[PDB]
Amino acid sequence: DSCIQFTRHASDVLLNLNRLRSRDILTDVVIVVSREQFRAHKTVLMACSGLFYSIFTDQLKCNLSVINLDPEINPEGFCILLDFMYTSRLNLREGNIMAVMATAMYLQMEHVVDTCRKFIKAS
Amino acid sequence: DSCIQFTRHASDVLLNLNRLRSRDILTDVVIVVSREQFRAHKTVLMACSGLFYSIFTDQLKCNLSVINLDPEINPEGFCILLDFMYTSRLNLREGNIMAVMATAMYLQMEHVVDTCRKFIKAS
Amino acid sequence: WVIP
Amino acid sequence: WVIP
Ligand SMILES: CN(C)c1ncc(Cl)c(Nc2ccc3c(c2)CC(=O)N3)n1
Ligand SMILES: CN(C)c1ncc(Cl)c(Nc2ccc3c(c2)CC(=O)N3)n1
Ligand SMILES: [Cl-]
Ligand SMILES: [Cl-]
Repeated sequence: DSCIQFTRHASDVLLNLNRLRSRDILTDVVIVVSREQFRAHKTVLMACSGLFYSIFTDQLKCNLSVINLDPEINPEGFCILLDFMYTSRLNLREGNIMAVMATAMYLQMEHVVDTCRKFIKAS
Repeated sequence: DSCIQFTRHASDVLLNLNRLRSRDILTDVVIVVSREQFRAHKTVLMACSGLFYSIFTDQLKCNLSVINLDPEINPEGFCILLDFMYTSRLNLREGNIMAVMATAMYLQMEHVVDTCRKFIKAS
Repeated sequence: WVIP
Repeated sequence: WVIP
């Protein structure tokens, strides 16, 4: 086509979606990880995760307001990945890398799994 | 912080949100423009437009499944702007620029209004 | 704005 | 991935 493109548009959209999350605006699901609860937008979760994409395209699960993750999933690993989904920023540290990689493999977040594998190989 | 960043994340999120829109997945509102109806995600509309942001943060309007725009709004101008919201690409042409600028001013999409003003000034 |  |  003959379109023009606004370079910062996608980043600005994601920044505003994170502002809505921080104010709990139009969040339509609670993700339960052990005792911890995380409010989010189903669409953002689907856009970032192969697991949430499969869950919310399912005719029965698409209507659930509560999703419970596997008890093996670490709440801190999930929190770091949820923050990444809404910001493009991953808080990857020596003390959390194993929990982050395991959670990203479960959530099916291919690019996060790849950088965790590379950072682990380096050490 | 000591975060790492995935450059393509925001663009990949927006691309997936557009894929959900094209398949009509988790769309929660219909925008009526004259006779034409457009299905969309409230969160994406809010992230892109000052008008939708004001509408869906309103305690009564946040629950509406149908929003009717001012009858002066041109359906083609709205369609071009809705496509921009989900792609970062604006189909700006000599024959649509006036309708696009008027719709962007109404929707409060500041960056679109700025490029329309610049393209009009040049001609 | 750019030419994509 | 980059250092932002
Ligand atoms: C694959 N597909 C057509 C599609 N359409 C819409 C959405 Cl929201 C979606 N999201 C999704 C699926 C798989 C994966 C991801 C997002 C991230 C990932 O690593 N794998 N995937
Ligand atoms: C201004 N603010 C705190 C905020 N938070 C969340 C959202 Cl979704 C939002 N969106 C929005 C508001 C105003 C404008 C836009 C988006 C685009 C624009 O040109 N003006 N604005
Ligand atoms: Cl990823
Ligand atoms: Cl804009």
